[PDB]
Amino acid sequence: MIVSDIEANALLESVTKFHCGVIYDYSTAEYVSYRPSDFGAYLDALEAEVARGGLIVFHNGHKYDVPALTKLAKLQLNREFHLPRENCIDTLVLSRLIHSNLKDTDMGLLRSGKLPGALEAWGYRLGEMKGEYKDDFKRMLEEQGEEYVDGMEWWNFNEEMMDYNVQDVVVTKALLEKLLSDKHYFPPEIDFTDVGYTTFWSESLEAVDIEHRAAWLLAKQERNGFPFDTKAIEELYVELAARRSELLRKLTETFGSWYQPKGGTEMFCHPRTGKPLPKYPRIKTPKVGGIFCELDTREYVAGAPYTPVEHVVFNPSSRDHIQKKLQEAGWVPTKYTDKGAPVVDDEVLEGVRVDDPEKQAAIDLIKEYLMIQKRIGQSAEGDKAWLRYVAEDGKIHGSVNPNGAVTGRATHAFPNLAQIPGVRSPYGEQCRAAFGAEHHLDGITGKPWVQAGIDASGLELRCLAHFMARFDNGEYAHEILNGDIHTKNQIAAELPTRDNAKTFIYGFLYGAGDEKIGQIVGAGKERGKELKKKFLENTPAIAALRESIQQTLVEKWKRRWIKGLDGRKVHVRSPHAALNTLLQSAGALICKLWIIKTEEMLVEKGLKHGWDGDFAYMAWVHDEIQVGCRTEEIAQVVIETAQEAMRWVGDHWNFRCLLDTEGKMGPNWAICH
Amino acid sequence: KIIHLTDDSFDTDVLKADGAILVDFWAEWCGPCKMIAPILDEIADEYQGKLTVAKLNIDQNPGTAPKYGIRGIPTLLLFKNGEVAATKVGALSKGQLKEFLDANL
DNA sequence: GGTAGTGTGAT
DNA sequence: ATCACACTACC
Ligand SMILES: [Mg+2]
Repeated sequence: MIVSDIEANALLESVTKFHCGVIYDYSTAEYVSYRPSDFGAYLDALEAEVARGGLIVFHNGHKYDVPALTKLAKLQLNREFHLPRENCIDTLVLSRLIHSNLKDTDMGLLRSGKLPGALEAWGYRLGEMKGEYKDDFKRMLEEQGEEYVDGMEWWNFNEEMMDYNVQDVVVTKALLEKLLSDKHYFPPEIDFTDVGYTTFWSESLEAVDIEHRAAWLLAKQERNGFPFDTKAIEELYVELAARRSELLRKLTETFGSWYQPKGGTEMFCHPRTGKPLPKYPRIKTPKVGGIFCELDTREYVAGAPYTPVEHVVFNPSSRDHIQKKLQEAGWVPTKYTDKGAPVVDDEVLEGVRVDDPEKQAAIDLIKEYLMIQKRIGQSAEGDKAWLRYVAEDGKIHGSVNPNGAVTGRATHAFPNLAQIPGVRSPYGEQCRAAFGAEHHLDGITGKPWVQAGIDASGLELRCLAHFMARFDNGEYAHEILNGDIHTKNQIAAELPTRDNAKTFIYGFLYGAGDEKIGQIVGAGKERGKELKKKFLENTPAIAALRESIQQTLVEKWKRRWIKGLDGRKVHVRSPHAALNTLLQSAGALICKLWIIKTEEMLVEKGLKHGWDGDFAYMAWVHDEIQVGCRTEEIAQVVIETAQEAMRWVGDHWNFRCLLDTEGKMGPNWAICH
Repeated sequence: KIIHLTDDSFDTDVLKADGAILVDFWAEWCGPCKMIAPILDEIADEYQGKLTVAKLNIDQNPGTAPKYGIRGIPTLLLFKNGEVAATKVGALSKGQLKEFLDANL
């Protein structure tokens, strides 16, 4: 087993030069440095470890060092270099699994300061390395009276860089051993720094093997990217921009501008008493100035105070502005936030009722305005707007933290491709249609690719059915696939229609309170404790499931975690959200193993993963995958194969409810909904 | 004595007055404004038939102030034949005002 | 340039 | 319930 790390001139997307690399070999207990001209030798040492059936350890190597070396070996040495998945260990992936309750800076892409909670120390050091190397570089430069440029610290190899490369390996090794000392994942009777790759995967907890496979697959998905229709979004942007302007024109006419105190320094004091008046706006007492002798054109006069003010135009994006105008119109806020401000969201705005019919109509313009900005910010103007992220290859390469949530779910960012507006929302179809396999033209034939969209069917309800089978003997599961559980829940809840049930159950599983529950419940909000009571009464298995989950966690805690489908610990934040934690976690792990198996099956069928092949994973959004396929025949095979893999997963973990998938073929995300 | 202006009456009441019009842009929430208010009431009488004291509340008439670049209040604008002759920002005293007017008149 | 406070986007 | 990120307002 060896631990390694490399330093190169740029992020994966544009790396062209290997600067240096370090290898610590457990069999020799030694560190070896490789400088720019030792690149070939560096690669040879990694392949020698592979020939021995060994293991190579990197920190964030799955997403960076490994694909970077393949790219770099081809460019610099004309060599084919591909470390096999099974010979690679990633301490970042390991840290995110074992310390799944803690956040991390995602290797310096996120500022430590805004992250909540504590951070694991070695992983924090690794994530800050680039910034610390930069700081040293900059101050070393200033010492020589030289100027600093953009990111020149990465243009050329130097010894400071070599020293940091060595430090990464000492820290990565330290991290490795700390993670390897967790007996829940690694049995203490085995020295995992002294075994072959096959032993490492089979003797450790299944979660370890699964997380590395997921990070390996998703790293490739990131590299694939999602074909994006820039022109179509630039045109939607023009359309939304004109509607925003028109709504602004109409609103600033209805709600005129006003004045506000601004720039005042001195406290206003009563001229008679001398008593400070903090509630009054601040003032400014002109230092100089006088009436006249040549008259003084100066407008200020010493001693004569005044209140500095600014002119402010109505801003529809300001809940403060909206709050001010609607009350001056007669609106009396019914609900406030914990800070003193009244709630001003689409829901409240929908219920505001003022006299002036014009100002009453202006409310809808305001709601429209807010929704338009939401779309403009997400697609074009936001910091993480799609238009700022589209790469040269015509694709958006969103990042994915394979195990970003405590439940085992992944998190998406830069931009978040898991929050694209749905077809059922305003401008959703156009947004959705811009992400699609059709926007990718085959590298050889130039013909557009086809999209295969597949999602797990009612995964959340089946996970519930599974866990309650120990109490109802498969009854709830049986009803899901052979009857109508929605009518069944309806009766148990005494709810009006069957559609009320789908809203109730899916809501019951995603939190919600008596208010939201009682809401769609005909209308009568609140007093939604009766609906949520008559339900658990006519569905005793669920209540029973909850009792058992608690007897496991409390009494003060007996244990602060839940065991996931693959054995991992899943931190429970609240005894009340425990069942939810259990269900979301199971759905997450099922979907994770599922996308893994699906890809392995496609590959064992002869299909090649990549734009230069047959298919390409474009996105994984919790319970669905969007896959690009060179031909329709391949799209159909992916759809069928995803169903086989889902069934394989259900069998793999002895699930008490049959698991299924539904697939749709088409040109983009809007059609594969 | 004082003329209470509005956005719609400002043009004819001030710009086309042809006489002597001192306008005070003020707001109910301004401390300084509350200070000169009593003063202006006295100036109106004493200068009757020599000057016209007019007031424009900027919360009630948001349209006129911007056209003159108001940055602070109270703002005293002395209009002569539709134009701005003098200008002064701040709660002047009864004396400072008498001087401002007597001079600029 | 950075942190709250509030809300929306999706599963 | 889990989580990304936008826009205002204040320092
Ligand atoms: Mg590294």
